[PDB]
Amino acid sequence: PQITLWKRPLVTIRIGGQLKEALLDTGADDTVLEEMNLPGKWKPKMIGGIGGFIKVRQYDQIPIEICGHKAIGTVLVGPTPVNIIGRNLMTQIGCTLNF
Amino acid sequence: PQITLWKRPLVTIRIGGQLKEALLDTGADDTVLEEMNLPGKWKPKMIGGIGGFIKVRQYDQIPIEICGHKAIGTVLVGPTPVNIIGRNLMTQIGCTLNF
Ligand SMILES: CC(C)CN(C[C@@H](O)[C@H](Cc1ccccc1)NC(=O)O[C@H]1CO[C@H]2OCC[C@H]21)S(=O)(=O)c1ccc(N)cc1
Repeated sequence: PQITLWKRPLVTIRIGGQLKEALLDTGADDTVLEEMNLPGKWKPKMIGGIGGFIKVRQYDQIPIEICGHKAIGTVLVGPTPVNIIGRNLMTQIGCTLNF
Repeated sequence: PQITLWKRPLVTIRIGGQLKEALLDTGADDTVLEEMNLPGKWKPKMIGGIGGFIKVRQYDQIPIEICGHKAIGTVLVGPTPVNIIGRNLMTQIGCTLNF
């Protein structure tokens, strides 16, 4: 689809058979989701945002379906103000900015 | 143009005598620029992201040129680590997300 920006670009995602709302975030290198359980091994990591650094759990090769478009990649789980889909996954689903 | 998300979507913006590199950021409601001493009335605000909040100065009706495209609107100014072009000005230069 084409998504305009007068409203937040919130989309429904599917991850582990759960439906969640996430923000398509072109300013985010990484995908960061609110606290949730994901299976498999994870690595402790730290990332920085506008307000400082947080601790996250890094899960690799996680499938997420974003508006029915399939991605498989790295998901960070931790204290984010909102679920955000970053460039790592937006690139996989073919997302570009256009003006 | 079409801006790839393989890399951070940095573009050149102008605000007065200053040329800056700024992210086209769909996850940012409002434009926030690195510390600079703009003229005019402003109001204090706190904006929040990953890591917590920063204090900013909200200036209204500030003209900014984004890759040659004219915009005018709210510009938040404060100790952000990166210059961010938010939705408020992206809409004005015709910017959509597409996949
Ligand atoms: C988290 C969002 C809901 C809001 N953020 C915009 C976001 O695009 C920032 C924009 C951003 C970018 C770099 C540094 C600080 C903020 N990105 C960000 O935190 O991404 C993190 C996840 O991937 C990593 O890559 C970049 C930092 C990490 S925000 O910067 O906090 C923000 C909040 C409010 C406004 N008005 C403007 C910006």
